[PDB]
Amino acid sequence: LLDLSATELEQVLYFSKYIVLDPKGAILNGVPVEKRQLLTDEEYRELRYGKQETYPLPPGVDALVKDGEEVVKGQELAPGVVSRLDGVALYRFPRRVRVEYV
Amino acid sequence: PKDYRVQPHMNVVVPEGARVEAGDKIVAAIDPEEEVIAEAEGVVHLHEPASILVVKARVYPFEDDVEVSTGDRVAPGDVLADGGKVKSDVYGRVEVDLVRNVVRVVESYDIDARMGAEAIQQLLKELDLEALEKELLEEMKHPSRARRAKARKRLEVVRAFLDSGNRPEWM
Repeated sequence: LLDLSATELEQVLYFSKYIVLDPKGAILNGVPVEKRQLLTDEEYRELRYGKQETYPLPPGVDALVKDGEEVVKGQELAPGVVSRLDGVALYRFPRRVRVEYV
Repeated sequence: PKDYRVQPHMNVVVPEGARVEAGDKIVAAIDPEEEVIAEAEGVVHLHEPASILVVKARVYPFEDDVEVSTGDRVAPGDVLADGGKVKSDVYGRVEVDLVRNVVRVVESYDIDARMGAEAIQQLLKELDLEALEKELLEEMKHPSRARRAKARKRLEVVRAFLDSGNRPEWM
């Protein structure tokens, strides 16, 4: 009746804390909002913060990205850090300022 | 290009790829005195941040006019800044950043979301026995053997609930 996978998708959200995607939604994760599809809670929580992670850097390890700059899921943000999500990149604090000064 | 080692206990109010000439302080330390001045002319860069963090926002710069405040779900097209030349492409919280002169918006929405059996129950109540009957009444015939077997066993169920007097919500 409720067009879900006869077994898997049922048990998945029937007992567990797995969020069903009933009414609303438009924002995606690579594909248009799911009308009746019930992404697991993993996929749920990774929708709000689904790009909001601080990646600390050791001292003396510059970067591979200059401040505000689009990153890929797995794109090496730094020479020692591999990001785990897409979106844009950002900086934190400045320890070096190398640039042309006549 | 003189690097100038800025110690972390010194603030820096300079955006990446900014414009500075021999009179504009760059690393404006929290502490006054000795703080670096503009060394000659040219652009400005930033190296070795303590944290490179990504965000699910999108970048929308502006030169003037800030009409969209902070914390509101702006629909893909709703004018953010610059009078009418800057619009959003996704909903979610707008964090205006007057410091970098750019208004961004994190990708979020008021998606209705539930768990357990209370999750299913509402989706059962919401199920219109009627529309589905027609939809499957066509999905049974017009499609081939692929969807036929689907609508086959499917339609019978709702058909049963109809001629019974019991809404599926009682399940």
